[PDB]
Amino acid sequence: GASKLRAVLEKLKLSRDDISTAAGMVKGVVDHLLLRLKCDSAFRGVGLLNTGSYYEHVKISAPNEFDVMFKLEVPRIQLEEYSNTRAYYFVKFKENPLSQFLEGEILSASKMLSKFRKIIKEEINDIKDTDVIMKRKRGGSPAVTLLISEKISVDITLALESKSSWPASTQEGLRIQNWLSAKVRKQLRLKPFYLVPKHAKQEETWRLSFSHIEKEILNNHGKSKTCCENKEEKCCRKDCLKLMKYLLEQLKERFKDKKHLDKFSSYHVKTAFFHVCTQNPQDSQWDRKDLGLCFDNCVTYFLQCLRTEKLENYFIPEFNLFSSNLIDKRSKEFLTKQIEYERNNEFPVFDE
Ligand SMILES: [Zn+2]
Repeated sequence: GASKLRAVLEKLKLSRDDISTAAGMVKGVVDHLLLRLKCDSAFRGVGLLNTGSYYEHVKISAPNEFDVMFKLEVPRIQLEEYSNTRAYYFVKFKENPLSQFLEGEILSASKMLSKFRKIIKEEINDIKDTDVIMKRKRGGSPAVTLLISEKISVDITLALESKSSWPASTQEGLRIQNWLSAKVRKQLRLKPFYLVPKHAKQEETWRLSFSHIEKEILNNHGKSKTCCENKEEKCCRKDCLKLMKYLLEQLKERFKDKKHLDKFSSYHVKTAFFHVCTQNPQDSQWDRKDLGLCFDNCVTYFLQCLRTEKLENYFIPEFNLFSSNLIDKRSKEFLTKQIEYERNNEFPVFDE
């Protein structure tokens, strides 16, 4: 019930101070690293892009794991879609500071990746108890991992910043008109977009990223401009997204040996949550006193995506995150059985 869920949220608060304290450490090493690249290197126009769970105020676990994005302003970019993927692109340019990594017209992800990796190893040795370590490449993003005081892992993604208007594959995405309004949609789509190096599954492809927009929505999320700015307009949208993330995290924990749920990530949960916000656009559909109902809305929609094997990227609707090419049918059916069981029994995974 809604009291069991409120107890989970209270338990998650006990971890607030360790996450924020660790975020202070990350920021200290990141600003130091950033000012070496910024001063003099092949990545001079670099800048910090403050995105990810922590900056969205929905990081509720893993105080030793942070994702950080560096952005790189580039001269005007021309894109070329990789086959019919809708999310993966080759980068071209319409005498620029990236000429080093070009191969003909195409900007080489793996070459730029490789210099970035080396340039940071070189500047890291000069930084107090911080090292570079290699996790699974995952297509090139995260591009490099830092280990701060040999305790905190910081995954750092290099992202190109394009101030051009969004690619065609986003035209029907970001369907926030009935929720956040058409005015907000136009305003958000005048913002830049980002490209992160990412194998599409041998190629030099990049994938669109809209983390800065996901942060904007999450921190300005009501139909009312004053949603969550006073006690009469405290909604439970964020509490539901935190509970969805914690649900998945706790389920993955119960399979740490075989790791059957390894392919599922909080990005999947976050994408499904944005679709529910679109489907339930009124702030009264997220009254704090209806927490148990809104959480059920989030869980059944997430079950529906697993059963239909369809979870469309919130910005690129033809990019299906749950297609069998990415997540096999068997993993989705296994996660469906667990979540179904938990939903029908008032979430015994949350019992103390
Ligand atoms: Zn709110």
